[PDB]
Amino acid sequence: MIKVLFFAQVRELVGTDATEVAADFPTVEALRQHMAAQSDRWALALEDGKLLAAVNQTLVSFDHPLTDGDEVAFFPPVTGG
Amino acid sequence: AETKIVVGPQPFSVGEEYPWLAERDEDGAVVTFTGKVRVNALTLEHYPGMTEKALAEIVDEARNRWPLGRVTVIHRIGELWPGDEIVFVGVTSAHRSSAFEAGQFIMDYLKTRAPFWKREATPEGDRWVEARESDQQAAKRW
Ligand SMILES: [Cl-]
Ligand SMILES: [Cl-]
Ligand SMILES: [Cl-]
Repeated sequence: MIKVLFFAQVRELVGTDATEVAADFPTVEALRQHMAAQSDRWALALEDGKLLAAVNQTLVSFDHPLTDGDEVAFFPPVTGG
Repeated sequence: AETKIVVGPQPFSVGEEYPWLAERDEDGAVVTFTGKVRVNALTLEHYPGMTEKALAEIVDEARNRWPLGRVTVIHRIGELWPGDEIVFVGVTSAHRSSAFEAGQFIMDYLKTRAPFWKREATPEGDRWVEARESDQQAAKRW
């Protein structure tokens, strides 16, 4: 399967820290669209123009391909330092 | 040509980190940056499986852009208060220009790519700190 993690405001709005999805999506963007379509709260959390994505702990474009066993994360602009 | 990367709640001491950073005779120019929390407490949420990896990937890119010697990057997590030290970046090179430029680059990329989020405990409740457009523009110049 594919494991999906959420952080900060995104985590708060989707209402869970982590979930699993079958490996039936060609890219990060296709997965994002599928998850946004689950509810009005999930759409608000995941349709933001500034949303960031990581695959296997590296920042990537939303066009990045997906593979069975990957860890994907969705989160807002960062504020460290 | 070693690199030290640390992410954790413990305080750090510039006096304890400097001797290792500056030890090699070939590393003739040494630059450090320390950033502090800028009265409400802050808490730092983070992505544990990625914070050390993201910092290492920024230093790897810096090493391909400039000829660097020893490098150290430390970032804290947990509850912190105004005046507490949150981040340390130490870089070395043969000449000052490369050491200063690499220090600036590492901080600009850390502030736009490393997965940390600040939340402030105000009198009316917790509030997420806002990301700044000035940090986006600073990072885009590299
Ligand atoms: Cl869609
Ligand atoms: Cl700053
Ligand atoms: Cl600068």
